[PDB]
Amino acid sequence: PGGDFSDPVTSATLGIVQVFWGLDKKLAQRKHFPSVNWLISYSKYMRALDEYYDKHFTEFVPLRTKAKEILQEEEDLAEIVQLVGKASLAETDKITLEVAKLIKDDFLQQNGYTPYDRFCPFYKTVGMLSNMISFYDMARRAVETTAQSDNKITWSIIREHMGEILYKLSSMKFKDPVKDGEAKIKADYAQLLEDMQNAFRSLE
Amino acid sequence: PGGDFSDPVTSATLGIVQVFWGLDKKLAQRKHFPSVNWLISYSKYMRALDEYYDKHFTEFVPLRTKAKEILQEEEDLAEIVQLVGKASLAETDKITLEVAKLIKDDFLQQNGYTPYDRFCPFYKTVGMLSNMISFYDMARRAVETTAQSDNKITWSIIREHMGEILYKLSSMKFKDPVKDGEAKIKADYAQLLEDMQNAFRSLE
Amino acid sequence: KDRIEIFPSRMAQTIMKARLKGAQTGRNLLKKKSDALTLRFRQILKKIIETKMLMGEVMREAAFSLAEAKFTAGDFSTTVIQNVNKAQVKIRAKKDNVAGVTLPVFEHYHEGTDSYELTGLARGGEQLAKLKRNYAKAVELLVELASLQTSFVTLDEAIKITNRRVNAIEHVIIPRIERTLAYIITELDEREREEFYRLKKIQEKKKI
Amino acid sequence: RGKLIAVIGDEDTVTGFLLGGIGELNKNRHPNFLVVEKDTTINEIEDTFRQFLNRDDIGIILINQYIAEMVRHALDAHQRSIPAVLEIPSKEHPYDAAKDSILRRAKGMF
Repeated sequence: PGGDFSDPVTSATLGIVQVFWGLDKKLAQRKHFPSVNWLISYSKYMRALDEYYDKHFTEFVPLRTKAKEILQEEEDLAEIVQLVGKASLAETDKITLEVAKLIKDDFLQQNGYTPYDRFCPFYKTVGMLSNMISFYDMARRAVETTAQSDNKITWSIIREHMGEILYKLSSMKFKDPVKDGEAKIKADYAQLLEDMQNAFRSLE
Repeated sequence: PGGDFSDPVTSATLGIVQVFWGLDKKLAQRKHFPSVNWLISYSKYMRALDEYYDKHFTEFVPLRTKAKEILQEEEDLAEIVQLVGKASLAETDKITLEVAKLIKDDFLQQNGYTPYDRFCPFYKTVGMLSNMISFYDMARRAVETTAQSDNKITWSIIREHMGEILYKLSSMKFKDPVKDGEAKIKADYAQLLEDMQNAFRSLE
Repeated sequence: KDRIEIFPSRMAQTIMKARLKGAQTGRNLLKKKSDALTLRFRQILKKIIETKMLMGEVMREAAFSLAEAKFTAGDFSTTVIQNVNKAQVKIRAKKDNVAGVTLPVFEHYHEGTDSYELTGLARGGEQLAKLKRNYAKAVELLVELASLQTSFVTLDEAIKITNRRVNAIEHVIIPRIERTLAYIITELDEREREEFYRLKKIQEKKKI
Repeated sequence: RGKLIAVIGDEDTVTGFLLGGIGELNKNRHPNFLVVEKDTTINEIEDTFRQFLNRDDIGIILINQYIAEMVRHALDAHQRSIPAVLEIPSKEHPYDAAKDSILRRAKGMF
């Protein structure tokens, strides 16, 4: 009654269930469908399913762990950027904040009525997460190498370098898998990874 | 319940007990035992015991009152300096802060598991307190006289010339009555007072 | 975010009221520092324009003194420009604790190696000496202006950071604490009323 | 003590301030000032200004008003208090408060 999760019924419910999906009214004010909080939710069943997810994929655990780490570090940095005013930022900090913004706007958001995300199977999820995590890794490695030696790469530089690739990355979600073939989208995302690799080689 | 005054029982017993001995939770976390607040506590037996301590000692009352004043001024300056990062610590503020910090460290905490701390009589307490008020008085007098006249004396020259006096003053705490008689320890207190006098004369 | 995370209770009411009082005292103390800083800013800018006008006219004094030194001597320019070995004027950097923040300043130094002597330029040493005096006075006033200008430039960012801190304090934390206290008072009321009603129902049941 | 005022000026102002005592040859045997004549380029002047800025042993600099105008963007690209930079007028360019980087920092204070 009112979102207060300390009310008696939710308190009795949280002790018995195994998976819990806390939801946030602020996100729903943003129309951030689905308005899940992704920070107080949890699920005790991960350990029992890691075996399955390895017997089919074997390439998900790093993705999940890095996603949790980046989101957690963004949340920690939220206070520091709120008070400071977005000035006292090392380049890695800006990188993680902005990649967190991209993942939140892209992977986390999803419309529940438009034909192209009425449904989304697992493989596309894996593809998108792999794309975004790989981009994070390459961006930070390039910035580290250019930071230690000389000409520290600012985030504005990579932004102006590959804004088009960022735009393609975000617009990845327009697929409607029902019509298009799975391998077609897999090759599409491989092509975007090729684009990112080419850009990072040219900057290299 | 909860370590505060909210409960009716603690309120009621507080309202009829003559002497309250409030114990700090934070000082209990600091392990400077005994963990007495020294600020939320009181006792309605000062005035009666004034007559007693005049008839026998003639010295305890002003020393004790000054001890409270200096400790409290340290508390207030602590409440002030939190924001400016101690940048605005003037010379007199520095003397007060250091004097009360010494009072905290050497003469407001005992080790019940050692021979030199399991019990301090009245006269021993009075001697140590007299010595504290003594060096405070002389230091304040010196700095004031020199600031008014010429060649202001700051705490740096004070630490430089009389490090031995201050070390001896901290080491009064270890004048073990268990292994030494009253005569030795009292003569030690008097001789350290005279050493402080001589050193201040030298720095004058 | 909008509510400091704690379980409501009476003790909690005490701690939150204390934290609000601490924030208020911090805000007032910051306001006092901002007052001092803007006073320093205003007093620095008070007569920088005046002293700069004095600078301009004194420079013009030295300028037409040079114009008259172009008369008796002649082509001294290259003779002087070649004779360059050591300086007789130096910067002795000092400090100026204008406020809680310290800003560096400067001092005019006569190092000691005297100004050189050119007695051969067709025997015009007097004009050169008065020109020396003119430019010496000018350089004194200029080092004063440099000290002032350094203090101004640093004190600007000092004021900016102080103002940002007080603003962030007055427009973030205080409303948050106040809303938390409102919620706490409401919860305490709820909890007491539940007990009131249930006690009433016991009372009524006991009538039978 | 250790820091020396440096002058970037035309010939007359340079002679004037060498005459007032300002002037040294360091261990590297170079002048701590620059001469400005009619025939100079803004680019090498800017590189020499950067030579001044980066060198630690200056503190305060003294540049004419039109000479400081000639290098205005590069002059204002620097914002640090310890390398103080001060503007002065000249014989044909009296002092102008409307043209000054620091007084431009004091925006709206007129």
